[PDB]
Amino acid sequence: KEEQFKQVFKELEFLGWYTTGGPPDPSDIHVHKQVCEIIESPLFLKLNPMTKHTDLPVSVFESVIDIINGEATMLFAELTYTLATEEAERIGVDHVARMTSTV
Amino acid sequence: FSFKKLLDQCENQELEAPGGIATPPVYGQLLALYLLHNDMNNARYLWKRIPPAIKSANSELGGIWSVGQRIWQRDFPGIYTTINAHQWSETVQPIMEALRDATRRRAFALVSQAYTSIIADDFAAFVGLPVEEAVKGILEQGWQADSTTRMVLPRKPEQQLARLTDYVAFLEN
Amino acid sequence: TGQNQEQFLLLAKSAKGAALATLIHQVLEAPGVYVFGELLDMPNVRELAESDFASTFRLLTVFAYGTYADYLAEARNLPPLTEAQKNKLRHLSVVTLAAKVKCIPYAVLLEALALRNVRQLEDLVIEAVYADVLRGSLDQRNQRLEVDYSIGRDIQRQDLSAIARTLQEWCVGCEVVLSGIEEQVSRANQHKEQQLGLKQQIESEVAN
Amino acid sequence: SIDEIYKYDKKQQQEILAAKPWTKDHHYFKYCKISALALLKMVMHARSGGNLEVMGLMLGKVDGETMIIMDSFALPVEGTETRVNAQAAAYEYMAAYIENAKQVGRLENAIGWYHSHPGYGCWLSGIDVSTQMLNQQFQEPFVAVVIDPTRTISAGKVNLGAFRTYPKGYKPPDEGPSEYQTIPLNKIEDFGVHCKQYYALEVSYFKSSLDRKLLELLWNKYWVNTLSSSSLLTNADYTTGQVFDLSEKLEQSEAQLGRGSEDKLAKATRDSCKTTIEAIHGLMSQVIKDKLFNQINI
Ligand SMILES: [Zn+2]
Repeated sequence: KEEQFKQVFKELEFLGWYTTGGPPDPSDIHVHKQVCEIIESPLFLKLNPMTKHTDLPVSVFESVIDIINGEATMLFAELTYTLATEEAERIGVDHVARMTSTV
Repeated sequence: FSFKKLLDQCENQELEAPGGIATPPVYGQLLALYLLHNDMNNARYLWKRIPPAIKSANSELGGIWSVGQRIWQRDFPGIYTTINAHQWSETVQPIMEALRDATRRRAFALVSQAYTSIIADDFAAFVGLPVEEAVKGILEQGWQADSTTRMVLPRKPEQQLARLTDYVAFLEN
Repeated sequence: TGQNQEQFLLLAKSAKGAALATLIHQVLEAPGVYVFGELLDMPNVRELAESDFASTFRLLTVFAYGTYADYLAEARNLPPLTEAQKNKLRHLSVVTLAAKVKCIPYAVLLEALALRNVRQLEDLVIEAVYADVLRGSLDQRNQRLEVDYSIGRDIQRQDLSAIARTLQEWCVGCEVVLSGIEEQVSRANQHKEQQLGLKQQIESEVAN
Repeated sequence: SIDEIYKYDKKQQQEILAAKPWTKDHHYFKYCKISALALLKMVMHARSGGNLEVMGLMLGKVDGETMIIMDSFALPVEGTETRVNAQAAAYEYMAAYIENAKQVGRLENAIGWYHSHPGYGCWLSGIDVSTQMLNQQFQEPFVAVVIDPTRTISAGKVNLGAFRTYPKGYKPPDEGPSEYQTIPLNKIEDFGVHCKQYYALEVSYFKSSLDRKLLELLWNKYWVNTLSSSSLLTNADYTTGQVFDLSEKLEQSEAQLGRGSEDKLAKATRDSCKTTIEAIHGLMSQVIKDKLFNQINI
């Protein structure tokens, strides 16, 4: 897939991975380690499609490697994030969200 | 402020009351008010409109125009000298002081723009006040005064959306 | 501040007169702690007011509400401070200046912080930006500090209303802009339809 | 059911592809439904090309007189707009992409091609018409989508068109309103030559139930981006380019009045109107920002 996306998005790079669900779990850590075999410090994005709450159910994490009782283990630390400021994307998103004189 | 209203009232009295020829004190007020607004084209054509009868009977009117000659020639010291020469209380005297003040503001605003460095005596003659008074006033204001050479160095000094909507409404139709 | 709030509140509820009086000298000489609103509102520190350690409470009042010039005016009464605490209070004074205006000239900063040369001031502003107290950029040529973001220090229970006084002033502002659009949009239709109508009259005279 | 359209019925698609109802009517396909995902991806790709034309393939399906676009992907090709069937150079890539997409559950096949016309409107050029005619001869059912990313930004409205060609020799019927667009002088000749060789489909958009939810929740923070747009300087060079064109158009309309195509001045007047109206709208957003954040005081 990388050989294929590099042909049309030459300036872009693999930054991390995503999955769906609630707060991070052991399975996410296992997979994150596999992604760490591909790139050094990957991001982890989690989307909750069954959210009960009023805020956007998207969270982003970095991995930290810590020592707890002599065991060197991987953990996630949550990062705050902002939404992109691309004008064409804003208009597209707005048009999608609205879905219906010049002034 | 209130002088403009009296000008319009005199401009109405200029044509409503006569019989051909208007009242002399109104002519005096109209002339001095035409000097106040610096409209010398109105004042010169007003003085030439006056018949020689009122020009001989009322010499005070000629004393008002003697200021206008100096305003036309732009001789400031002469303007300040001709203002303080005649007296005509209640009618012309209360607006001649307003002319003097207006000429002082006009001369100060002219020197502040037209000159970088000017001789203190020339500036004093331009504003009418004596040399000491003038230099005191400009030093208090903030102009750079230099003694010995006697030079004064002056210092030079919806609402929007509705219009736009009208412009787009024009172009779009 | 955030961690230091809980960390020192835990000690604040378990401390007495002298220990609290020295704890005030410990919280003011600690990096990151620029807000003392929860600590000044404690009953344990309220006991120190009008007591044996009154100047320390006054020092905490200057650090939470006043500026460095206010400290210099009452330096004979207030306890002595080290260079780190003097710096911190200077940072907070710059924050008060930044709360007043966005572009601060060097002269006002040099006079308010009691500094002699420009680099001292520039290094203090660097120390501010590095401690996440201020955000912005320095302009050497025009001799001015351009402030992008400044934190909140003063709590002000009595003057709290002023915050609302500006918030409402913004709200009303929005309420004007909103209504403006509502009207302008309406006008933009009011013209269009009218013109269409007029065109339909012109087009009806073609038959004659 | 909002998500019903996302269900893929392979046998039903095979049945439609075996039936070929489009052979019975050259105006058979009338509607084009585009997913929010495909729209966003195509507009994002189009903008990423800047002032250069890019192209890609669209994945989707057919449903009665409606062509449905579910997804899209960029093609690494040169000569979009200059080469007939430029997409052909990516044949191998298209085969692999789709193969790999099928491995991750993308079941929809090729339904069309998209490409961009940065700053010169949505329509099909001579090259585009040859390309789409080839595609309709050998790859039917196929549709051509054109996007203007530059005009999207300047107009604040998505500038997209979906088109299908007529077979060689076949004449369109009586009715053709043709929604007007300003075409620059370097493109207007070719536009006029080929404008009756194709027709425009009625475009509409759709999103899922989850997209609906997520976009409302995104808006709860994405509103900040609408009050910080700065559209007047993001693509300034476009309006200055259009004015240049407008000037040369006005030169031609002056030459028309000189001694002695159907009223060039009226066209130029509508062009100058459109450009100016976009500019004033930009200023409207700037003044709104000034009214909200600057005129407050202590
Ligand atoms: Zn094209």
